[PDB]
Order: sequence, then structure tokens, then C-alpha cells
Amino acid sequence: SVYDAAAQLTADVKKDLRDSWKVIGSDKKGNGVALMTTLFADNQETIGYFKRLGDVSQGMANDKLRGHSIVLMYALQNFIDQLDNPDDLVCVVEKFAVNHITRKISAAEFGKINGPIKKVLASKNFGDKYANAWAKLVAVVQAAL
Amino acid sequence: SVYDAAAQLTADVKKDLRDSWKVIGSDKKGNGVALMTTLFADNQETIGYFKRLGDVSQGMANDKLRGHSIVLMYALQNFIDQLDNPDDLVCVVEKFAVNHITRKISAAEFGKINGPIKKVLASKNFGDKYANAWAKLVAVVQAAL
Ligand code: HEM
Ligand code: HEM
Repeated sequence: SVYDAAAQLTADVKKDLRDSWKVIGSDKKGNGVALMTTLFADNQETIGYFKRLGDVSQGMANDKLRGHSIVLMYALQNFIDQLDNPDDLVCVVEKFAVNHITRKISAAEFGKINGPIKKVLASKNFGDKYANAWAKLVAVVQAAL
Repeated sequence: SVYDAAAQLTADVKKDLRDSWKVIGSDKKGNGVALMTTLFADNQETIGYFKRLGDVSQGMANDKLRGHSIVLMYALQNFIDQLDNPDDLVCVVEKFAVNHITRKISAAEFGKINGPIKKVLASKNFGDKYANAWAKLVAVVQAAL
């Protein structure tokens, strides 16, 4: 269940998530847009899903992409803040899962974000240990999709 | 226009917003659910818009309402963090405006949250000065609806 996946994030996984988030979550505009542009660059097939944001090649200058990228980073902030209470983490994961289920985003397609996350972490010198920790948090949302 | 409403957030208004947020933002789950149940109790005609959350009378016990309420408080957190830069505050305001425009929520109906906000601030011993500061930030979202 989502709860099982949540309940299995360990003390050192939560430590790696919090420690990397202190750095990548400090600049939400910069790192949020960096995440979205790496998604569109490496996975060009997803661009069509983001038609509401207009022309995503514009990057930072596209006001709708910048607004979306900041709000996504607050969704991750929320996740990081609920780590010690699985019941609260589960009801916010399920709320964001419904936002993607209505856009017909499958668990497999949602997991395409792991590549971008790994790349943004690597730019701040957080290696594979941290990327693996973040893949465990993404898998909690995948359990809901 | 959003940009003029944004220009109304002067140095003193920004200070009052930050100073009261430091208190109500410390308990996102508690105050978030409090805001929503006060909206439904005082403005019963709005409950129909929230049919996805099921029985909102249950409050904190209703997992969908709790998930919704925590996320709403991170939208407010987001607005407070963008007060330094009006261009970033306006693109996140417009993102949340579209979430309500699709739900057929008018500027007048969105304004019904001011009663709830004043009551929650009042229980924390933040009076009308602070309620009026928050009404000015709510007016930026109203301007985009
Ligand atoms: C770390 C992972 C992710 C998080 C936390 C996340 C978060 C968000 C948030 C908060 C929204 C706004 C929801 C709304 O207001 O309706 C959103 C929208 C969306 N997301 Fe994600 N998302 C993630 C990954 C993905 C991935 C990998 C895809 C697709 C392959 C995806 C596709 C979408 C789509 C299509 C929208 C709607 C865009 C629009 O029209 O505004 N998301 N996402
Ligand atoms: C401080 C003011 C408010 C803020 C920051 C706010 C924020 C939000 C956020 C972040 C969402 C989630 C969007 C999504 O994922 O689709 C939401 C949903 C919603 N809001 Fe608000 N909101 C506010 C006031 C109101 C008011 C006063 C009304 C109506 C009288 C309203 C009606 C709705 C509705 C109908 C939904 C959809 C609930 C659902 O089915 O999931 N909001 N709001």
C-alpha cells in the first residue's frame, strides 16, 4: 500500500533526504526549473503533457513554467516535512497522486523524474546514495499511481 | 490587475504577514484544517465545490480534507516566500488562480476565505491589523480570478 512504502523509509534514508534537501530546496526557483528542463531535454515525449505551460524551451523566462516549477518544489518540501509521520505523508502523497491520475500519468511515467533528480543532485555533488534515497521517496508516490 | 494588487504589499504589510505566518505556519495541519472547517461552518453554501473530499464534517479525521489542508498551507507558505520578488509572487498566484478558475470559483467566492483567516488569527491573538494584512495578500489572488 502507499503506507507500506512510506513506512519503509528508514532513519538513514530520511537523513539523506533531509541533508540533500537543505541544499537543493534552498533555491526552489532555480532548481525547480532545472528539474523541469532536464525532464523535457532527456524525455522529449513528455513535453506534450505540459501544453498549458506554453513554450517550455523558454525556461526561466516562461512565467507559467517558473510558477509550476516553484509549486512542484513546495510539493517536495511538504514531503520532506512529513517524513516522520507516515499518516500525514500518505494523505499528501495521495492528494498529489490524484493530480497526476487525472492527467493519466502512470507509475512508470512518474518514475521518469528520477533521471532529472539524479542530475540536479549530482550538480550539487550529491551522488548515487542520495539519488537512491530520492528514488525511494518517488516510489511512495508510484505506490499511489 | 495582479501587478497593481501586488504593488499594494508595502513594507509594513509584508512585515505583518511574515510575523503572523511565523505563528500560524508552525502548525500547518492544525491551522489548515481549522481554516477549512471554519469556511464550511460559516459558509455552508461553498461545501458543494469540495465534493471530492467526501464528508468534510469529519474534519481532521477525513484524510482527504487533511491532505488538502496541509497543501493549502504550503500554498500560503509559498506566497510568503515570494514577497521579496513581485514577478515570482505573480507567477505562483496565477498558477493557483488557474486551479480555482477551472473549479468555477469567482473572485467574490474566493474572498469568503477572509472570514476564516481573521477567526484563526484571532484565536492566536493576532487582531484586525493582521487580518487586514492577509486580506491584501488574498486580494492579489482575487485580482487574477
Ligand atoms: C518529483 C515528482 C513530481 C512532483 C512532486 C509533481 C508535482 C506536480 C504538481 C504539484 C503539479 C500541479 C498540480 C495541479 O495544480 O494540477 C503537477 C502537475 C503536473 N505534473 Fe507533476 N509532479 C512530478 C512529476 C511529474 C512527472 C514525471 C510527470 C510526467 C511524466 C508529471 C506530469 C504532470 C502534469 C501533466 C501536470 C499538469 C501540468 C499542468 O497542466 O499544469 N509530473 N505536478
Ligand atoms: C487562502 C485561499 C486559498 C488558497 C491558497 C487555496 C489553495 C488551494 C490549493 C493549493 C488547492 C489544490 C489545487 C489542486 O490540486 O487542484 C485548492 C483547491 C480547491 N480550492 Fe482553494 N484555496 C483557497 C481558497 C479557496 C476558497 C475560498 C474556495 C472556494 C469558496 C476554494 C475552492 C477550491 C476548490 C473547489 C478546490 C478543489 C478541491 C478538490 O476537489 O480537490 N479555495 N485550493
